[PDB]
Amino acid sequence: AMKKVQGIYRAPRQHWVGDGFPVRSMFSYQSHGKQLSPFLLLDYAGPMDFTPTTQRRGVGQHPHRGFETVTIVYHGEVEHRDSTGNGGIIGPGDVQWMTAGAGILHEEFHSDAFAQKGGPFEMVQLWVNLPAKDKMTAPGYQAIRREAIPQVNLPDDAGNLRVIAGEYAGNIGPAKTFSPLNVWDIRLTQGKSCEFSLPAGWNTALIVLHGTLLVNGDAIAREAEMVLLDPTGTHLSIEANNDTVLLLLSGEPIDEPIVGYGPFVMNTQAQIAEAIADFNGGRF
Ligand SMILES: [Mg+2]
Repeated sequence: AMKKVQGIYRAPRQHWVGDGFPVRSMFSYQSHGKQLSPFLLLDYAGPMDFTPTTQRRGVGQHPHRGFETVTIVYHGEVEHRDSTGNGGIIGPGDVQWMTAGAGILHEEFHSDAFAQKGGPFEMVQLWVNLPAKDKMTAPGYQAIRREAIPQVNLPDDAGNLRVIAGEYAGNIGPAKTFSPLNVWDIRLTQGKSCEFSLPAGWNTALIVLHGTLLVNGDAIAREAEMVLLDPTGTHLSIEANNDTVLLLLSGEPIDEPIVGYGPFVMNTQAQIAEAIADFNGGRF
């Protein structure tokens, strides 16, 4: 039962989010919500080399409600601060899994050490929706160190797979999840292939960061391109026509309505108009 390729998408125009994040936006819920549940958004920042500066490049403080933001750093360093009294820097290999939930107020920027030295900068920020019963859950954070994320070798010297969230071959990703899903960081060596089995009905997407991937023997994906698969199927194949770096996102759909606006993604317009009212008063 092959997870058919249902769509493949060319690389978007890169655009600036603040002054620290040059992102190519892979998908957004308003057109991909039903298709990609539980995932809501994926920004691919960089790769871009920054020079030394005294500036603090990044994004200003802004609210979030009703979902989770995941930062996956490949190069560079980002400090995050949230109103839950929390903070910290996330570096190469590190992951942060922030639950905004009932409401959070965060800014993210280049760490002071990265500002001083500069260098290559590359990361992925992913939005993960919450079940309706947890939309007003308490905001929290998980700082996950590179050393805490499994790194399995694929068979036949095909490359690596890092389980950020979910499970693969008995390795449970360190990221806690309200909903069944996988977030996999895959490195694949040229001329090697691997097959995967995934749950039936799980919405699945592949995103190539580097290299040239052959998907299901049918679709060729390249840098900053997205593969959207048939959820009904159960298995999957990838071959790297070039040394590839990709993300595999899968997950059990959340069969609940999505009503979102900007930084608020809720279930009802009344909850959206409610969030816009809570933020303009100062509840956040
Ligand atoms: Mg944010």
